[PDB]
Amino acid sequence: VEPVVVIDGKGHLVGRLASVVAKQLLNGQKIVVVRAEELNISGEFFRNKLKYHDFLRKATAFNKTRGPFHFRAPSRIFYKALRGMVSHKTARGKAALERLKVFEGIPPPYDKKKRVVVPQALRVLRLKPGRKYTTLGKLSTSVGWKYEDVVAKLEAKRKVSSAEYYAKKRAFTKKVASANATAAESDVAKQLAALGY
Amino acid sequence: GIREKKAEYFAKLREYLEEYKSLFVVGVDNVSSQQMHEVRKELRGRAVVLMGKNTMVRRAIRGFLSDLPDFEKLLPFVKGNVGFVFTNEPLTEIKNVIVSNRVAAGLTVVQVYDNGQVFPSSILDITDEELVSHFVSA
Amino acid sequence: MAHFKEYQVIGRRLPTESVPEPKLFRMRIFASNEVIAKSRYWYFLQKLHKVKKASGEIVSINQINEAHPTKVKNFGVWVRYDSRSGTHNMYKEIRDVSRVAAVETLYQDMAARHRARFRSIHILKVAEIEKTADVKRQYVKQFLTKDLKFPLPHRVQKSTKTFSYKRPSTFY
Amino acid sequence: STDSIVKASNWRLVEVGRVVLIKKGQSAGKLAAIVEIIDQKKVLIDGPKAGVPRQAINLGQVVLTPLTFALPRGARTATVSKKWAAAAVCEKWAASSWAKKIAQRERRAALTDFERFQVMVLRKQKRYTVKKALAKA
Amino acid sequence: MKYIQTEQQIEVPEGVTVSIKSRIVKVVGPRGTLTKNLKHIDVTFTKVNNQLIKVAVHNGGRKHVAALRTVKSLVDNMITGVTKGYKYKMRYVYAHFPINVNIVEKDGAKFIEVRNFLGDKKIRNVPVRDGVTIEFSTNVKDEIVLSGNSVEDVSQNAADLQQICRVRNKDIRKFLDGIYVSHKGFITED
Amino acid sequence: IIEPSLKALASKYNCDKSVCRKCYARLPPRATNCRKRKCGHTNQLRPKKKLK
RNA sequence: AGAACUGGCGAUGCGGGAUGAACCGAACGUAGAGUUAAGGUGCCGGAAUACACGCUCAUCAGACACCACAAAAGGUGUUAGUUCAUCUAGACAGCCGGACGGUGGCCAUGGAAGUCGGAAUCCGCUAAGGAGUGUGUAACAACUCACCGGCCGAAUGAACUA
RNA sequence: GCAGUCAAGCGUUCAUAGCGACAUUGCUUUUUGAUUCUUCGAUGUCGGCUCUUCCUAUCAUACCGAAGCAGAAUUCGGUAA
Repeated sequence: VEPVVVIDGKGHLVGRLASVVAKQLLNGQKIVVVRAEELNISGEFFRNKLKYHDFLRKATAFNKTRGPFHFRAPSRIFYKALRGMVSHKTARGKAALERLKVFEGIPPPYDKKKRVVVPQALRVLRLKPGRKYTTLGKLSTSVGWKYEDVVAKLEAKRKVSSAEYYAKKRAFTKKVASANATAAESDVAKQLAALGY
Repeated sequence: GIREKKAEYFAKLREYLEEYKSLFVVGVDNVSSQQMHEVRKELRGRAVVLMGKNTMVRRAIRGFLSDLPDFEKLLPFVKGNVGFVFTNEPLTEIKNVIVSNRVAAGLTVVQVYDNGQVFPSSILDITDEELVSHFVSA
Repeated sequence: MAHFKEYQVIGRRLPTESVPEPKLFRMRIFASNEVIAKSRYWYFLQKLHKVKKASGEIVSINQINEAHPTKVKNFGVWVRYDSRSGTHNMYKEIRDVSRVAAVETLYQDMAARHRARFRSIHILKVAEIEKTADVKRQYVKQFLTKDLKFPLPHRVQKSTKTFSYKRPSTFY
Repeated sequence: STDSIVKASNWRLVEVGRVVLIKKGQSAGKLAAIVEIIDQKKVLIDGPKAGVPRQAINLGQVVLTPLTFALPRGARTATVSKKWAAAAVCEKWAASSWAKKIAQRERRAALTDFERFQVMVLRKQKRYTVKKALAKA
Repeated sequence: MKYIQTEQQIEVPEGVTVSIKSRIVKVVGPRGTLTKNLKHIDVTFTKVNNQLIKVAVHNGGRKHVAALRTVKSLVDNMITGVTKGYKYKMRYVYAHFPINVNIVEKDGAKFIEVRNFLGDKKIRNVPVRDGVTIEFSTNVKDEIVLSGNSVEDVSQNAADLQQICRVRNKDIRKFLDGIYVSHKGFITED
Repeated sequence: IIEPSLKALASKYNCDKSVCRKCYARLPPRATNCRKRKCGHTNQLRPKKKLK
């Protein structure tokens, strides 16, 4: 229904997301993701950490460099969690991934554009109150990542550039809600009410 | 046994509800053991006081509806640390020795019950000047 | 193991010249179909008397409608059943509207709290009570209070589509 | 100030006399009202003025309303429509914005192309007012 | 059995205020203020009046229930803190080596200091947090006291001082040296 | 030199305790189960040996 | 390793069990269409992030037969149940009122009035009382229990099981 | 080979600090066997030397708990390769 879909991971889960992401990419629906650093995962920080550690050691015994690349950036966590939900040695699986890009936060050419949410994959709906979850940015840096401060820094920048835009827009609509109601009570409008408008 | 002991209490209750034509429901709140005991020796003349569980009291008085039907109105006054001073002497005498003498204020008289009649204890202390205004003005 | 029905089932040992007019036996049985209600009849009649499927006959097989299927009712259930290590009995209660769903709820409970299946479980007795305060559990008494109220928070909007355009709410 | 402060999420409660809204089944979009409560999620409702039968259901397909009226418990269906229209609750529900959108999207469905191209050009003849309106101001 | 509803009641005394929004508690009184976070519980409050508050949970488990009782204590603690203050008394001990104790500032850091614990060379350092105040005793011997409104920081900084003066490589049953809590009370009610 | 009051004050923190036969933790003297998982919140406990 | 009945592999593909000679299903000319099996429906992957009742949080979760493993004995982790007991004649638990007199019961002494310690366990009014379960003074004064009674009003423990 | 359970009993008094009879449940494949499925038109069938890695049922080092631990010395145990 759209050419491109920007998706915020904030409040999301990695598993439930990438599934509904994967089957969209193989159908051509171009995706792109933001605020990957702020994903959530069930279980406490410790289990979601150790499970990385058990994977962290798993390595080609005789030459570590051709073994499992253990990326730590939350981007390439969600990526891997996506790739593993794909037959990714075929070309179908490859073009599926040029259809996708994942970022931390929200770079310029995507920040002034809408981004969305996936109700199937929400902590706040899918996951019960009273269970421990785990942010990813706490973890990626706990296993090699660096730039948690940078994103929190570069993020707070735009959010100021955002709030400008919002309240600049907010009053601009209350302007509309005024100059429209003078026409709301018009015979033109009374017809539209007769037709569902 | 234990319930028979609750029953042992009920006996003296009914014993004095009937053995005495009157009973002064007196407030045993704040009455010390030396104060309740000194209530006896002065009451050893006529009155006998009987203490227990108010729940046992009402549950005792709740069982005397076949005969002694007028005892139904003792239950609303079985409240707080209050108890009956079963007695047969005139009103002002036991009323004064209960409330005035050997009082640490301290027990008052919650209610004076006799022959299905209820008194607020206020006019009971009327010594004089009440009948003169009624007999003269009438 | 379905949406159940309560059947009344009557059978007797097969008559002969020896005993015309045998002694019928009624049972209030729970299942999906009248077929099974004949089966478990013989399953129990065995245990109680010297008979079988073959020396016996059904005299009648009827479904029971519920007498008052909107009257919410506190149902008390004596029960027997079996475990991995032996046989057990119970008395357990539900507040619900029919004897039927009161059991359709039961087997699911038993199949999660003690891991029993229809084959292991026997039902013994099912009773409405005339007066409150005859109850013995608490999660039932939780609902018998005057002027009772309570909320249902964390309303969730199971979406039709996949995507959205709003971090939703749950105020309800 | 000396007065303490608490904000409490005003939630829709469950109770007798609570009106509901059914979402699935033969009663999609209909209204009903509880007579009794069973468990955390099961109930005894009725929709006589609407024609929904006294029954039971989960609270899953049912969404609660901001509306409510006074009602004795367990009161059979005759009492319901009585206490119901005694309060005139559909109209309250009708005056609600909630109901008004349902009737909107429905009319949007039942439309016809000539009505759509009627709508379309109408908005424009409307909308031209708004510009020369919403430029001076 | 999934308790449908359980509640606990809190009292707020006079001259006191309390302000809740998004389960972010503030608590203000004569000592000053107290602020708190409790987003890690999914529970409800209610102001029935400026003099009493209810906390309750609707249709919750058992481990979601106990958290109703504890939250009663915290605001009961914070209330009592900013009103009565909190006060935690210690007592040095030594059978041979007299402990030295001081308070020192590195850029106002207000570090507690310790020396001669069993005559050791090592100097120890415990910081003094905010909201806590210190007083050595004079009417009585070696009864340093800490006090404040935040029982958390206090009993923490207390126990921070207890575990730091712990024995190594010995039988503590004999070597009872250290810095132990004796009594803990308020600033008010004597 | 060192007095029983401070001693008993020390006993509450250093001796008046209890221990598990397995989890070997220094536990409250009134406790009934161990506060450790690896042993399994067991109930085999003892009092710490009062010195001499 | 060796026997019995029957069925299969060898001699036989096919769908599934990821893989797998014997398991489940089913046996086959070449094609098309329809329905089903056994198995399954988050993605890999075709199919319901379908509905519904419940249990589970694991600092080492578990996740379907043949099958690629686990036991003893334990757990105030959690749920359900059983058996026994206290309590509306008012219990528990929490709070509250007396904690009296013969009476500071007898020895121990600078002083020990129910509480360092040695020896008796009795009596009155009693709803009740231990000749006291315990705090504090140099010793009184000044309290909480035993026991009993005013408060809400009905829950609470013990051993068991799965 | 290795680790558990129970507790008669030692451990001056005490079953369990350390010990642990009478029994009992199990693990590992570094012992030896058992069987012979591969391989007899083919696996170069002891040991040492050099060299890397891996496990833990840890011998030392780091942090800790308990003791029939006064200190020193030791013993039991825990995390940990």
